[PDB]
Amino acid sequence: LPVSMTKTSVDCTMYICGDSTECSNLLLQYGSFCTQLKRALTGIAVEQD
Amino acid sequence: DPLSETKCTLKSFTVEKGIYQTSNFRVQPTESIVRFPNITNLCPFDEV
Amino acid sequence: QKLIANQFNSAIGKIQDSLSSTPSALGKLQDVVNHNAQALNTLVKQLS
Amino acid sequence: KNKCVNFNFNGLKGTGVLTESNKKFLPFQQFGRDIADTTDAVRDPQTL
Ligand SMILES: *[C@@H]1O[C@H](CO)[C@@H](O)[C@H](O)[C@H]1NC(C)=O
Repeated sequence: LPVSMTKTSVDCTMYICGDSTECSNLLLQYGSFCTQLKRALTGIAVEQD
Repeated sequence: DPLSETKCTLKSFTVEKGIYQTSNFRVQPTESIVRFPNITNLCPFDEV
Repeated sequence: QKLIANQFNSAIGKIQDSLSSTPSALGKLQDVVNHNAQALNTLVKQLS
Repeated sequence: KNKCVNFNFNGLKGTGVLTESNKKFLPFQQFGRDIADTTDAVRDPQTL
């Protein structure tokens, strides 16, 4: 019987943009998705434990 | 301050006991370099 | 008592041997690992 | 070498650290691509 899956995490700006910086400046106006992703992934990670 | 950063992240003046993910760190570049082929021949634009 | 003890020991030995010699016995955990790894690889591939 | 810098080789500009590499490039080969199709190994215009 499987019990828990691997706890994963993602970095928003590192993936969505690259090594550039004004790309993040453009990103800042698209919304607050990063909060949603961090909250959901943290919930999954704590649910595993 | 990191406590102030946590307060800003939670959007509250008081934070309960625990661990919170605030932001990300990354070391900034120190200097800059540039490399180009070793050419010193001007292109023929006057002749065109 | 002795017959049941012998049967139990033989059963344990057969379980060890069967688990050793069966490739598909542990399929579920390997499937979980494969699912996670493949999803992550697909994510990193879609960037291109 | 071994310092976080923002470089540009022949108009290909990017931020990172440049290290000595042991990849066996073919004489005609110039670039190096990873799984995500981002440049990983480069050949400088000078000193080859
Ligand atoms: C020009 O560049 C080539 C290739 O890197 C090198 O062999 C040569 O010595 C260079 N010449 C000068 C004057 O820097």
